[PDB]
Amino acid sequence: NSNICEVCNKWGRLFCCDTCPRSFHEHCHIPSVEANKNPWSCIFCRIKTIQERCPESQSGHQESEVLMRQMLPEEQLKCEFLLLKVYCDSKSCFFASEPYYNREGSQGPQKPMWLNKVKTSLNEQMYTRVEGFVQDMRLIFHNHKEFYREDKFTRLGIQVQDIFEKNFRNIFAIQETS
Ligand SMILES: [Zn+2]
Ligand SMILES: [Zn+2]
Ligand SMILES: [Zn+2]
Repeated sequence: NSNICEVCNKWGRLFCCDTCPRSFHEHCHIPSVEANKNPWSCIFCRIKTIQERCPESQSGHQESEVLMRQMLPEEQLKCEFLLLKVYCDSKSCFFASEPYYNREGSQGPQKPMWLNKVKTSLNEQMYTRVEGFVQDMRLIFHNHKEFYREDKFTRLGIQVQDIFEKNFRNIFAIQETS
């Protein structure tokens, strides 16, 4: 197995996947690395299994149909994985914890949102459809773009949204278009 966390790229107290060489800090993995379970298979492995059991799941889908899906176990897992792929980018640090807003010429968003809040919401089974998770994720970046206006820091929102959207299209097998 790797000697660094797959998500934050640091060493430390690492839990190793039994079916692939990745490793994780306990609370870097999503869901948090399970107490017992021998063998243990990481979320990467669990997602690859879904695909392998239903190869047709990789055919193109319309975003509108994906969003309306209820959060059954496989969709819960897919949203957990997509959230983890965003934490995998170091620029996620800016969006992880609860933000505050005091900038001359701007007013804070009406509905603040952040990664750790989305993480808690998934853990608590608060989303009933894929749409709820996706709307909170996109709200993170939209709030950022609106608040930072012409400051060049707006770009961090565009960058991390791009990581979210590429991973959304991959994980939920969105039909490719120009
Ligand atoms: Zn880590
Ligand atoms: Zn694995
Ligand atoms: Zn099948």
